[PDB]
Amino acid sequence: QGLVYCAEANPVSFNPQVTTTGSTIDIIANQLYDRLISIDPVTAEFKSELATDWKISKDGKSVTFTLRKGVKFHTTAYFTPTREFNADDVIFTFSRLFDVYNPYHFVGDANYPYFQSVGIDQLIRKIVRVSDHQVRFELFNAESSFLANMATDFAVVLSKEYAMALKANNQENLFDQYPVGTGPYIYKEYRRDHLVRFYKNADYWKHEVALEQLVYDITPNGTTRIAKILTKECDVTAHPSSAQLSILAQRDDINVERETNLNIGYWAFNTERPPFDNLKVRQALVHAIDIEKIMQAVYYGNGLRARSILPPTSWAFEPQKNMPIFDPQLAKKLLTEAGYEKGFDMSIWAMPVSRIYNPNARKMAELMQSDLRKIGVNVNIVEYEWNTFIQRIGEHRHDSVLLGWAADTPDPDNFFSPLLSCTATFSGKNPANWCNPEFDLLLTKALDTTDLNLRKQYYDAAQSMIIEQLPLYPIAHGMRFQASSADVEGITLGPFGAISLANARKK
Repeated sequence: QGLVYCAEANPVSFNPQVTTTGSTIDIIANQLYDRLISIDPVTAEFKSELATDWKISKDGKSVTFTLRKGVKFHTTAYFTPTREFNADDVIFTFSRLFDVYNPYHFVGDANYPYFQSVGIDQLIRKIVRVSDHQVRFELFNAESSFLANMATDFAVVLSKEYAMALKANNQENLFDQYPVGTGPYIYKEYRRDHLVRFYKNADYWKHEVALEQLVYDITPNGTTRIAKILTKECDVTAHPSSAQLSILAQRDDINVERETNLNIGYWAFNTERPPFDNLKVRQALVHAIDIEKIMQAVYYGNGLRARSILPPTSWAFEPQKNMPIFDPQLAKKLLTEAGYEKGFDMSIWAMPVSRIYNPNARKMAELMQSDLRKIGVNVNIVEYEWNTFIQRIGEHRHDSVLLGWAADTPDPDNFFSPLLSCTATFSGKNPANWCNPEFDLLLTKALDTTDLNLRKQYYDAAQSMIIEQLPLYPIAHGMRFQASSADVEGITLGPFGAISLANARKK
């Protein structure tokens, strides 16, 4: 039998390297590929995947991975391996990111957003081929977040043989669209905006794959995904719409999982755009927002009010004594003295699809529209297709935007470096358009040591600065929901990272 997964958006690629969008990763990462290592969701220990062992040198500048033997790349319609996975694949996959000499470095858009955001460039010097199944990464500096970053869904292992084959034909452009991985499922078919079809990898190293067929039904409209699970057109529904959770909860033949998760939903300001470059203005706007009405109207009481950018389950979490309080008269008192008495107009960009950190950006933007009108700020709401939306936010076309982050790892740097750093900004991934080298220095020092007490000192200072400067305003942390037919089991959500159907089965 097969499984049909109702997906909230079209995948932007079949290579996880080129995106930080969860919608795409949820489709491709755990299904077609494996990483070197992963992070246990419960102990947070690193777990062997395609790497069997890993070692960090005394100085933190050399990391040796021992690699699994006997791992086969996919046989697909367009590729058949002549050898198994080895060190050459690791060196190719990862040198593609930092080595301008890698023939694939500039393929596609030449963007590797997660990696550029956390500064691969100033990190990886080379990867030595110590043997057929062992490599050693040489870093320019120690970074205590390094393995965490190597365990993200973006850090999958690719096929060098496939890549070198396509190159021979000058068909490099095909590499990222027609994927070859080592994962539990293999690429079969893709109808743009309509569907993706995968089939079971009979030669999968890790386990005997249960499902024969996996189809993703690309259905951006939230209520339609609900409708499709009800009619059993879909077996699993991504990001179920809050308004319909109660409907699903009553159905005997449907399960809805509800898990805690490291995420943040925020209101980001384009800090390079007047009047939003003015801290007093940013402060004025935040005080106008009825956060407690959002906690109910939007989050349906399922969310946790934000006390810092970090969710309270982050080990570095520290509640900020200076979080703004909802006070509309104070907001007015601040705009004038900014000194926007007649106030001004602004846009709030709102996500078109439900995310863990924000199940209804539209509803949230409408609530804020009402709130701000009252101090005299005239909000217009902007919304586009999810992937288009991300792109135009990366081009900083907005005044402000409702966005957030679903953590890829339980390493706190993951809430900072990929979001608010200068490198993040230069990669078009910082919704606040905020380059603050002073802030970044805190991040670097936190990465200069593995001592957790020291890291948290810097992370403490970082959380405080974000509240002081308000490049963005932490709003809430959501619960991670997923609906599925009671016929399904083995599906993994987790407190971080992308969805996995690696162990899914029916009946």
